[PDB]
Amino acid sequence: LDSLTKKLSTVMYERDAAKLVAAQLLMEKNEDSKDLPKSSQQ
Amino acid sequence: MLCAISGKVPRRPVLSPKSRTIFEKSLLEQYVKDTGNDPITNEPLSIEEIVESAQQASLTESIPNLLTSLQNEWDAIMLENFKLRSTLDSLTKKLSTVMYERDAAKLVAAQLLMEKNEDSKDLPKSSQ
Amino acid sequence: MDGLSFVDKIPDGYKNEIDQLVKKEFANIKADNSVSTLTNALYTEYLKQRNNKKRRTPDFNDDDDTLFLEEYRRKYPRIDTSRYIPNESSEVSLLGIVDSYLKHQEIVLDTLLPQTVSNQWRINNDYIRQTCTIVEEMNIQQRKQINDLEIYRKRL
Amino acid sequence: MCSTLCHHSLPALIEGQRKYYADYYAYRQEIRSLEGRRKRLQAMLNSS
Repeated sequence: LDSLTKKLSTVMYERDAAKLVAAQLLMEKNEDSKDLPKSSQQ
Repeated sequence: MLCAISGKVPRRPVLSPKSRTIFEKSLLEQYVKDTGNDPITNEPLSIEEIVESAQQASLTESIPNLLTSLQNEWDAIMLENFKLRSTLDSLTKKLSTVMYERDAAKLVAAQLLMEKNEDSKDLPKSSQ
Repeated sequence: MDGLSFVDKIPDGYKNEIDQLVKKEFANIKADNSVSTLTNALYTEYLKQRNNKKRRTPDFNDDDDTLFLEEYRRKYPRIDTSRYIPNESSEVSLLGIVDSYLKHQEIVLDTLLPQTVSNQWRINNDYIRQTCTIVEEMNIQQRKQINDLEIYRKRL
Repeated sequence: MCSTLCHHSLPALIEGQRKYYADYYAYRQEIRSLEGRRKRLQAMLNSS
């Protein structure tokens, strides 16, 4: 019971931790688009 | 002050010399005969390896010991372990939802790691 | 793997956003004897086995059956009255002696609550410094990144 | 939570080097474009 709860806890923590990687990554990827688009335009 | 098997408050506690942990004699003596090793550390341990007062105030209304008290004890044992079996089943199901969602996130990161650096690379190339 | 918790001061919308992207990638992937049998059946059915509801009621001028039931009530009442005598002899001394044991048992738990509290805050304390170390280094990197970005333009 | 923060420490501490080392190499490439673009400007004075 408790030995599985350790796996549950470590996962959920690391999941939402890994989830924040995406939030960061997505906004930087987005920044690269408008930058290049507005530059390639002119 | 407690036993490290049942969750008791032992009447004859005995400590093992391989892993310092106090168990109630009956429960540790049973484990060694089942499989001769220490339950916690999984180290070699025998009955001879082991090394050997509590007051409960019997209630004022102490018939009930045969009928009411004994009934409650086997109710409380029954409905707890059943509910504990229910808890173990959900932890394994909620495990599967954890690992799947984790691996789902891994694929996003891997997909976005190719995306970002190539978008950055394109800005470096744009200058030329 | 890397996502700075202490340094990234990350809205609820971003959790809701990232949850949807994680959700879309989940759309894609999709030892005892007879004792155990009766115990599991008792818990599942939600019914405890009935005990002897007999000693309490009984009835006078019964028969040979109530002659037994009567004689049961006597011996247990004498055992009862003897079982109340040895309790009252000690009285409250036996009770308060066990009350003291319970206070020794309680304080031990709350000592472990502190030991865990300290080491848990101690681990987080080490993480904090790491977060602030790198967060600066990332800040340094981005500043240099933006410098090139405009530098390369102004050359061309 | 102790075992959480214990684990969080060990997986995070490794991720940082990888985070930095990526940006470090990302920076190295950016420096090269900076390092060359100057030279073309420098060669404007040679023609004069």
